[PDB]
Amino acid sequence: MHGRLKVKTSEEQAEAKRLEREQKLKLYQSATQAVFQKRQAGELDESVLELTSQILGANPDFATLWNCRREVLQHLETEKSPEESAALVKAELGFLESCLRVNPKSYGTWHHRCWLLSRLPEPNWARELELCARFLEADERNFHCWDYRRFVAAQAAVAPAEELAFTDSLITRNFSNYSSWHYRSCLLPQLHPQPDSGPQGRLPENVLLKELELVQNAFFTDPNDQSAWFYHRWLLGRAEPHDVLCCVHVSREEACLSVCFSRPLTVGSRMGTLLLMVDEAPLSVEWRTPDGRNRPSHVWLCDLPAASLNDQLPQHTFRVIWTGSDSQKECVLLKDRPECWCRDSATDEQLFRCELSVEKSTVLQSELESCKELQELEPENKWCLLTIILLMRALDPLLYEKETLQYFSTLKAVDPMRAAYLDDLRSKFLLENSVLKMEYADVRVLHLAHKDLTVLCHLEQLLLVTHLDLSHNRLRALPPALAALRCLEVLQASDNALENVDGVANLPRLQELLLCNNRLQQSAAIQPLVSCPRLVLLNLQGNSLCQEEGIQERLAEMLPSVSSILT
Amino acid sequence: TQQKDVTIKSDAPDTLLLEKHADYIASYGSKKDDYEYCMSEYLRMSGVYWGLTVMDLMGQLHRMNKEEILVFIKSCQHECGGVSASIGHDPHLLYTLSAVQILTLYDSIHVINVDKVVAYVQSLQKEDGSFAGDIWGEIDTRFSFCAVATLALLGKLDAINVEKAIEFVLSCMNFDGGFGCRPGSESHAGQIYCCTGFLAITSQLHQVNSDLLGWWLCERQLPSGGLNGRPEKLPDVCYSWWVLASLKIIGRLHWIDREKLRSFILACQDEETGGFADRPGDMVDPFHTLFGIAGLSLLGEEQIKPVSPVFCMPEEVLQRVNVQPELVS
Ligand SMILES: [Zn+2]
Repeated sequence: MHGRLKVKTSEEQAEAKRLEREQKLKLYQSATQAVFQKRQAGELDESVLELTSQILGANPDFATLWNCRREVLQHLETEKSPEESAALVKAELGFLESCLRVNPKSYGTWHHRCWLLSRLPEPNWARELELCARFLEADERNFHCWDYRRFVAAQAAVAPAEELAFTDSLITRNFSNYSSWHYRSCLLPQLHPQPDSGPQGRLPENVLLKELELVQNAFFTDPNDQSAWFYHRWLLGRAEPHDVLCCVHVSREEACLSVCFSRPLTVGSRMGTLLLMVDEAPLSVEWRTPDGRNRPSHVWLCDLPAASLNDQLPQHTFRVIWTGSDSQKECVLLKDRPECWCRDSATDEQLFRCELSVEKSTVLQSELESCKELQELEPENKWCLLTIILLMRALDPLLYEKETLQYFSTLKAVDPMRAAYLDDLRSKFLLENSVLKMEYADVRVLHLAHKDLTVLCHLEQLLLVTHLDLSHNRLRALPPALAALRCLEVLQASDNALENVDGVANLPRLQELLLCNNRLQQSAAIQPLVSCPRLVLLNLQGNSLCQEEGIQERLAEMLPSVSSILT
Repeated sequence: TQQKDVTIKSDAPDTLLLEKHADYIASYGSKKDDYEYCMSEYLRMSGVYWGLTVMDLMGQLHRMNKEEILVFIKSCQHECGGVSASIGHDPHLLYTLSAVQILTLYDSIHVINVDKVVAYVQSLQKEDGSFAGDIWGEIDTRFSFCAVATLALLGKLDAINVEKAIEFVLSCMNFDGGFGCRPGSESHAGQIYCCTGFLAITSQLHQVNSDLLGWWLCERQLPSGGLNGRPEKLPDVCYSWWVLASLKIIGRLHWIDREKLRSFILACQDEETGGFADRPGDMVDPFHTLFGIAGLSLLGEEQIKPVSPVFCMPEEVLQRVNVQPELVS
């Protein structure tokens, strides 16, 4: 299976068959047979141990033989003196470690060793912690011994700051190692962190500064090492609220309240539903997804009765409570307003960029100054170049937007196998910038023309957008997540590579759909627009579905309600 | 090759050698009367699943001996309902799922007692939602997967506590977006396959951070074009399958260089003999032959039948039984 060089066993080794050591396989099979016969006869004695130790000593993954040793050993505990059983156990431990040397990643062998140790009144844990240290110096990437360490630590109690203790004493003349950063990524959050609400970092700023500087000395001392960089990416990024309804919106005309959550959720499932309080008095409503299917969704809505919007008071007030977390969205809809809402900015409500204190800005910005310097030593180091990008982002998306773009182009030339990931990641960040540009200017128009977008992201943050320019990019589909765009009236998506337009379905206010110069092949890809209640201007010019029939009449029957269909 | 970091591709096989692979598997059990055939008897039921599945992906299932396989399988069910790798060995969920996958291929499920299989699967579920591999207790998310896969193919996903099951798998999600075998274990490709497969079967893919996990998975591509199973390991055809399947499942298959990975996998073929090995120039076996074939199929190779990234079985087999989990997009 692994690592077996194809050398001398091929039809060209001028040593034909001679495929023996079946002397070993006969021995093997007889021994096997003989164990199986003992066991059904109920002979649970040291004879089974001897014969299985022969077979497991050469193949420690014959799991059924571990079951057999367990049945014997269990049996013997109630027949052997305490000191006879203590020698059997010692002998078992050494026999296990020998079997681990045959295969250091044998699942049945390790579990056999957990079974035995968890049933000792008083184990020697130093024996066990030393075996881990041994199998890790022979292979530092053996994660089985890191799990076995967590087993020792939980069995012996070992409290969680003493275990981080351990990892510290490993940041120095130790090494790198996905397995120790992984462990701290579990230990810290257990040991310190208190996600209170407002400010949104991964680690108590207090520890997140220093755990940055930590992994700094690690990626500076060996840039060409990756665990440090991977762990550092996590450190930069966001804790997730969850206690986030992030938008609520009402339209008088649609008589509909729409909500967008931070993550796709099912309303009315295990731990949450939405309650509605309208004029500070309760309203029983049926929540749904735009498509009426009720799958997990960022965007949910409900119908409102005329009494929630009528002119019986000059105002209505609509408080939405999601009961999973107990986070709250009230919007207030005034006498003659067509709409009202309450939304989370990208800007203030830390939608995707961590807000920085002076102290934090100074360390990230100093590690800005550092990754460049390094870049001049190691210009093809792809990890440094991504982390420069990621470091601009935490830091100030807006201003280093030009640099960001040049860094992406360099990293793409340096790491061409991820070119598709990097375009998608650059698209995401440009759409984030645009949301800041839209919100900064307080409008509802999003302009993402000529940005070389290859994918759309964050669409649930666009619930109030009324005009979207996506023209001149490299999009291949308008995805179903576009269903969050509940106010969208005008979508300019001409001059892209679109071949699928399914997420335009169920858009309630979309009047104008410009799809000029795209890759809509067979009409038919137009079928979903049937569900667009307001569409009035469909421009399909420049697609090859236009050379179809007399096309301007199939589409009329497909889309009888669409007043102007340009092919 | 082999370096710490990767392999070098030595101008060798750049063509798909389908006839050779099919002769390899067909005559695999007939090479002799010794070898690892004896010493791999502890996984036999899985080895039969690998050889059947690859043969069928390749349109050549009829070259294999259905009847005897059917006799073999029935003889490995134990009275508790779980099946063993082979005759006289102990039942285990691993070999339970293999047996069920083979009988799905042959539309011959009721060769074995199906309510029994169910109750075997139900008995392994723990309080917290996890699944042990067998009565001796090892907990692994790979068995969460095997449990929900096995029941999906039987139409009885309802028989276990699906909510708690889901909750245990999600409690094994790590800081890199991947999953380990139990809470706090490290991410690696086999483990991410089991979990994303699980979350696919149970309709929970919206819980996965596709962008973060998909990034981690696309970073498994080495300059040779092979994938490894985690940072700093050599490329391998089996980790490459696990990573590719996980990427398709989470909607991120375009994040990999498809042509380089194609090349790498093609380089793992043994021109003489047929079969694929873990890496170029190594010894071939059926497990790597299945994943070399399934990966190529997932990369677009039209000669090969389309394979599911959840089940590792011909998609037309699963369509037929109506079992097609919805993937991300
Ligand atoms: Zn492999």
